[PDB]
Amino acid sequence: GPLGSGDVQVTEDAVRRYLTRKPMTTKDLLKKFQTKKTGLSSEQTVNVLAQILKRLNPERKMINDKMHFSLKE
Ligand SMILES: [Zn+2]
Repeated sequence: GPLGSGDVQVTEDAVRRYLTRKPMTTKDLLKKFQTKKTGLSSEQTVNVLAQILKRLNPERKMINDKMHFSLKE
C-alpha cells in the first residue's frame, strides 16, 4: 500500500475490501498480503486465502479467459 502500508492480517474483511473495488484473481490478491507486513509465509498466506475465498464464495467473473472473483456487480 502507499508508503509501505499494507495489510498485516489476512482476513475476510480485507479480501472483501479488495473484491468490492474490482475483480481480482488469486495471484492479484496474494500481492496485497506481503510477508514483509504479515510475517506469514507464502504457503501460509495462500492457504488462509483459500479458506477465506471458499467461505466468501464471491462471484466468478471471466476476464482475459481467467476466473476473477468479484464482490462488485
Ligand atoms: Zn485480471
